[PDB]
Amino acid sequence: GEYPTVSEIPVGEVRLYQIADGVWSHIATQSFDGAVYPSNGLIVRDGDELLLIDTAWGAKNTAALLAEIEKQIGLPVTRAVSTHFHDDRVGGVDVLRAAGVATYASPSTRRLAEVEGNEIPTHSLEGLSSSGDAVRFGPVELFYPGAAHSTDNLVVYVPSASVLYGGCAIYELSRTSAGNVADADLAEWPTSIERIQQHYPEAQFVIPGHGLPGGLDLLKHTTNVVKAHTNR
Ligand SMILES: CCc1c(C(=O)O)c(S(N)(=O)=O)c(CC)n1C
Ligand SMILES: [Zn+2]
Ligand SMILES: [Zn+2]
Ligand SMILES: [Zn+2]
Repeated sequence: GEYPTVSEIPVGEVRLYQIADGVWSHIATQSFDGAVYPSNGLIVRDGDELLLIDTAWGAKNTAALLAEIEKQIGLPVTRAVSTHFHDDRVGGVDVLRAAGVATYASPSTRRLAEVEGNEIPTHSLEGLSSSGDAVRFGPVELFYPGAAHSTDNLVVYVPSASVLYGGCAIYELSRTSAGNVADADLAEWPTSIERIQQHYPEAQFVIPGHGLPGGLDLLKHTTNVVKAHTNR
C-alpha cells in the first residue's frame, strides 16, 4: 500500500503523495462521531509557487500541512481553493490567511460557510454558479458539475497531469454506503457525476474527498452507492 491509509497517519500529522510531476495529494485524519476518517486535498505546482486545493481538515492539521509542504517541496503556497463549505475543505482557512495565502471559494461556498459557522475564504471565484460552468485557475480548471455531495461542490482538473480531484462528490471504492449526506442533493448527484464524466473523459487519476485514488471508475462507483442510498 503506497497511498497512505487512514491507519498510518497519527493525530495531527499530514502525508503528501506525489500523483504526477508537480501534483501531490495531502492526506490528514480526524476523529469524527466515534470513528477516524482520512481526508484528501491537492497541491499543484504553479511555476515557483504552489496552489493548494482544500485545507487539511482543521487548524492543527492545516498548520502541519504547511510544515510538510515546506519540508518536502519548499515552495510558497500563494493561493488556496476550497471545493465546498464543509470543515474538511475550509477548516484551517484562517491558518492559511495568517501565512499570507490568498484563500478562494465560490460565492455559493462563502454563503454556506457563513450560515454554518465555518471559516470563510476571503476571495470569490466568479463564473461557477451554473451546472457545467468551468473557469481556469492557473494550472487547474475549476468545474461546477451541479449539486451532489453539497450544492456548492467543485471539482478540480490538472490538465498537465490528467488528474481529476473529485472531492467529496466522489467516493473511494472501499466506501459502499453513503458518507455525510446531510447537505447532499441525492436527486441530482448522479446527473452531476455524469457532467464530470462528459467534461473530463481523458482523466487518468481520480482523487476522492476521503480515501484511496483510482480512475474514472470511481464516478460509476459513486453513482452505484448514491442510487443504492436513494433506494434505502
Ligand atoms: C463520512 C466521511 C466524511 C464526509 C463526507 O462524506 O464527505 C465529511 S463532510 N465533507 O463534512 O461531509 C466529513 C467531515 C465531518 N466526513 C468524516
Ligand atoms: Zn463535505
Ligand atoms: Zn487577497
Ligand atoms: Zn468530505
